[PDB]
Amino acid sequence: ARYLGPKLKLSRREGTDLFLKSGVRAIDTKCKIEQAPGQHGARKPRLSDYGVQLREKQKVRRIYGVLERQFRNYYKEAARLKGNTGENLLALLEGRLDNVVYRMGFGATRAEARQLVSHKAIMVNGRVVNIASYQVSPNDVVSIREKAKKQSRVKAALELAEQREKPTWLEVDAGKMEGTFKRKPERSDLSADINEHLIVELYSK
Amino acid sequence: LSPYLQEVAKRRTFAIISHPDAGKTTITEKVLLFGQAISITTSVMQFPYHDCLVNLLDTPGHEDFSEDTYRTLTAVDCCLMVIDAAKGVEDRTRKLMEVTRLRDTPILTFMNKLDRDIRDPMELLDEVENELKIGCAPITWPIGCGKLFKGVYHLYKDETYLYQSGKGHTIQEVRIVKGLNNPDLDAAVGEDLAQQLRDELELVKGASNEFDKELFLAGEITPVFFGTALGNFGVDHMLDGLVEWAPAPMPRQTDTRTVEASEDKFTGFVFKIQANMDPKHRDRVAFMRVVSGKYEKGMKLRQVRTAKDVVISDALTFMAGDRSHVEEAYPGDILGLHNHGTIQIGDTFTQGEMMKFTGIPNFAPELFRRIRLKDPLKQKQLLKGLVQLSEEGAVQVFRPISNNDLIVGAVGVLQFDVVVARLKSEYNVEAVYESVNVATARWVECADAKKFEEFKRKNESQLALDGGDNLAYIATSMVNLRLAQERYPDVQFHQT
Amino acid sequence: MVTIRLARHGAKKRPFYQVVVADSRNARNGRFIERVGFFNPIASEKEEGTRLDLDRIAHWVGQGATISDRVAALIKEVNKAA
Amino acid sequence: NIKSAKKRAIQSEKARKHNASRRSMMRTFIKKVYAAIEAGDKAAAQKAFNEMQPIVDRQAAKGLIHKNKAARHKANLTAQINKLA
RNA sequence: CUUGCUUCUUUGCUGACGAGUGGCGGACGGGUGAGUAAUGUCUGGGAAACUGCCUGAUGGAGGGGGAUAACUACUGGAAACGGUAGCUAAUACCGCAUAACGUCGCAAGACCAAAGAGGGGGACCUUCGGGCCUCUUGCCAUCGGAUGUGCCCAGAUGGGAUUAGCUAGUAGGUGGGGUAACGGCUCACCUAGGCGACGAUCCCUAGCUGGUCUGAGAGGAUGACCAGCCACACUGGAACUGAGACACGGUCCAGACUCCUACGGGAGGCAGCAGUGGGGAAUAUUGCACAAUGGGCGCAAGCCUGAUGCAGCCAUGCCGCGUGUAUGAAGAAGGCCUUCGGGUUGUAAAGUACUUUCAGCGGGGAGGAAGGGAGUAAAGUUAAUACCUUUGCUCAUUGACGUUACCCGCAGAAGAAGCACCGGCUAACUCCGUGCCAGCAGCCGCGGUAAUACGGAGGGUGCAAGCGUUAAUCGGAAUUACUGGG
Ligand SMILES: Nc1nc2c(ncn2[C@@H]2O[C@H](COP(=O)(O)OP(=O)(O)CP(=O)(O)O)[C@@H](O)[C@H]2O)c(=O)[nH]1
Repeated sequence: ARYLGPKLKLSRREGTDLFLKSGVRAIDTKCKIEQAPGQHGARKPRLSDYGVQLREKQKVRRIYGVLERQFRNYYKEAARLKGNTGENLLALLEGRLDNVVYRMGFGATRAEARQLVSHKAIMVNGRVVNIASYQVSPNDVVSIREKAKKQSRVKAALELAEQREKPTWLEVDAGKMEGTFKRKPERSDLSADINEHLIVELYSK
Repeated sequence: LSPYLQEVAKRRTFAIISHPDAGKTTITEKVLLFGQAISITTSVMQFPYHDCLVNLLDTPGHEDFSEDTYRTLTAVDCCLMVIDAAKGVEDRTRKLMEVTRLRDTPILTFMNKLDRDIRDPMELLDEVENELKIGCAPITWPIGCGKLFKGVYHLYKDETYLYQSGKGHTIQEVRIVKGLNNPDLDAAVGEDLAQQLRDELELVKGASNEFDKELFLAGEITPVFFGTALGNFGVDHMLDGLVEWAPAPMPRQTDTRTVEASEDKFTGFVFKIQANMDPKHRDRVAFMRVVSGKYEKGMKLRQVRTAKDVVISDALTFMAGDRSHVEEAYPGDILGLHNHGTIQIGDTFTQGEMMKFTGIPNFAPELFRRIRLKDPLKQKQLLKGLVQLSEEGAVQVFRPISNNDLIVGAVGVLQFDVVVARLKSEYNVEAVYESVNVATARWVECADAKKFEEFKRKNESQLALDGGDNLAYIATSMVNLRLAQERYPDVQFHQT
Repeated sequence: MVTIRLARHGAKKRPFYQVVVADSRNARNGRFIERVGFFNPIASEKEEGTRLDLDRIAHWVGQGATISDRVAALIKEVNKAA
Repeated sequence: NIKSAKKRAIQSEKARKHNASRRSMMRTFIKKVYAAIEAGDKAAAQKAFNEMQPIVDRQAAKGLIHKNKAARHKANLTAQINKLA
């Protein structure tokens, strides 16, 4: 299910920083970004329409860590909702529990947040959840149980939370590690760079 | 004085072992008469007998055969020997005594074929006591030589019986004369022949010993018995000796200690997987050692070597050879169960004692010719049904990698058993034989990890799957086995 | 003979009974006249545990429907003064 | 088939004479009245109808006749005997 | 002989209970779609009907008789399985009395039935068999309600015209018989009608439907699992019991196939659950229990249930989780390429610091459990504080799953990642080896000594406990055009 491989090769493959190597350290410049995705990375591709559709889809997926059948299920869930499909798809991607744990700063990277959810530490509404694909309902409160609270791995990785944008749609206590979920995020708030329209183009055919 | 142990004492074991062409089948068919109930099968007769219930267990008697009896003489406490006078003490009997001296079984012998010519009795007893180095104590001796054998004269019973001819079909009784020095017996038999018989009985009293009870258990002085198997006479006196001489069924050795016949945790492990006759099903067999513990109908056995709680409620009893209904019994009997490719030979059973016995005799056979699949449609009956026969002690099927030319394993010579067994409900391929040379002992070996992997790597075209997913190596010559020993396969060795 | 009885719907290790009026010769999950109410035995204390319309049940009592033991226990659960 | 519930077979054998024999004598009485229809004697027809009426009503009572067959017999036979008379 | 300690023959006198008579169920539950093109199914109406078990109302339930099994004595057969001669009971059978809004009839008139059992007891009466009083339950007759079933009509429900005539109980009518009931359903007579180009008769195929898949919709294939109906129970025919069968685990006869025989004759029908042979590419365990539901019987307790509730196997389909995370440049070793400068594999691996989902082990531990049994109290019932119904209340409790879901603790990254593709369609590049050969390929198409196509290596791409191929349906295909072509 999980990739567990070259998480920094994917950032060179898409060119943009996928935040898979976020970590305690800052922007690395230790892998020759944008100029070497692989062995023949010096070639300039033709980069057609289906090409940029597939690159955009795999970019959003390796940001969010969602497999293809699971993302197609998210697209099928977002297609039957109201409004428009592109906002609803990214809202369902943000509604994952491990993404909420990542936005709270409870872990440096996304795989660390998925491991923290999976190892019976993340608890929402007094009920412990192991599945990282937990659809977070609005008006919930997420925290860490007392038997797994602050064994230093949440601690220094919380300092990275002092360097992030700290978005509006969720609030962390940062004294007892008790987060608070709020209303759904607007499209003009989440990372301002990814394109949902190419994903709609790919899953429309 | 509980009746449980009192009928533990009423369960005894005599299988039968003998020479080829000795008369196992005739004497078992005639003991079927005595309770109101060549050679390719095994059969178990429980009995409807009056006094006790003493089981039988047949076996094919040859040198290429009888790998059954190397592991089912371990099952049986006692021993019946059948020796002909024309055959005498031969290499078959020496091999069977090499088997029976290892466990000290009580032995009662039965000289057969009293219709044909038989040598002098003292010469035969000296042949036994010389070529076996084991003494004996005779009780009777019949009349004269040739066809003149018409009587039996007991010593420790003092009973004189006569014989009538042509009684092989019906059960008939001959009248009884009590006295030993009766002149009317001399008139009915013949005076000079009876005087020669009395002189031979005096030579018995002057040149032999008496009977023992504590040394009978070890089997030092093994008693003999006389009579024919066809004349319906000589085996009728065997039953009293079967009642009076044979003890309780002995404890058997485990890895910890001997388990007695008064305990629990049923020790019924499988001895033979028999050459199965197939009406519609296999069931494979389960001949067992349930000497310890009285059965239950809804008992749940425990497979020790796989350590699983297996619910087995169906158990066949061998009443007069026919596989009878679902019946529980008294301990000291041999069952038959319903398995589907799960239980091999020697798989132990307890209710929690996770230990093993000291059995598992019979390893390896010469390599005969092949399977080449005449009428090549529906190969699956030999890809299953002979691999079904591969769990037996006689047949171990070898699968080479090239997916043709599958070797039938035989430890004996006569593979006509499998050829006749290829004409059953789930057996329809012929596979007529020829001459193909594959030499000897595909010596089975499965080494420890990280070291047999390179051994699979270097000569990957020189392996062969076995019955039970084994890979011995491949045996075409002795020089290849010398190269295999030179290759140094350090192994946690199990022979299989 | 008509009767009011449970139907045993739901998933494996997740029972969900259907109290229903049906003929006795029909199957459990078979043909029925009409359904009235339901019962969930694994329903812990929450917003809804058991719905049961007593008007149609009284109508079938007025017609001659034999009430089983579980349906009579549900009638004694839905008590007129409690 | 070997079954403990074979008793309903031979007991139905115990039925298939006796009840049917009653049906037998029933219909012969009916046929007797038809003889009167072939006779033309209205008094004998009335006597035969009065002879057959209580036994056919008893056979309608004992479950053999379903009280509409015997009603049909009484109906059309009464119609014949008062059309003749 | 420890004289009330133990041994022990009779004894239905009790609790109960093989076999037998009888009542009910066996027509439900379960399996398959062989047959069937309308005798079937669906949609919608209708009368000339039935309806045990459920229930409402109104009455009766009186008085007698004869057989029989089981049981005895003899006897036939190997068995299966009886026969002869006696005895006995019933809620089994059969008369007699008696009826009404019931049946027939225009009416007068005629006819039609049963069965009693179990619990408790005051007075009286006991030939001491018990009547008698009360309660519960069962029976008969009628009117009904509901349920299910039977019957009729219209429409709809595949192809073939290289199937154009079909029909003689055929079409209608009268009369008799028959069906719970209309009915050529069946017989006697009379006439020549009846169907049909808006497909009659014949052939092939097919269970039908709600539904499933696909499709924006209209449509197309399918209808396997869930559910309703129909048909079938090795093949065909036939009746009986029973309210309901012209009958899966009922009967007989005729035929095919296995088995026994003492050869006189019998037993059998897995298109039940399991399991086997054969077929085929292809499909499971000869498992646990009535713990819960439902069905059958019984007042009830209790009994059966291969339906069911589960357990085992199969990645067959869907879903989720993990196989680590953070840091870590000498940008190490090895592989590949090279313009031999260097790049790639590659934060990948090694090292360091944490963590352990799921597996292994050791302990707690719900819920699926309602009921039912014993005892007590109160209210009904009745002469009755006795019996019985109902409701609180006290006690002992009822789990195959189950070494349960779930929770806690131990240890160690420790046990857990593969499959296809890389010329275009369509996501991704080189090197080496042959050389229109070996070979690949869904289409266009490559390989003829510089192959981004074959094989191998490196790298990348895509999907993920699944990945490719094959087989089928729909869309794209407005290339069957009614929407929507000439
Ligand atoms: N007349 C006579 N013939 C006998 C007697 N015993 C055996 N036979 C004959 O000897 C032969 C032995 O036959 P069988 O019973 O099959 O021998 P077996 O001992 O079973 C053979 P194996 O040892 O291989 O199991 C037969 O031909 C049989 O008729 C006997 O007492 N009398």
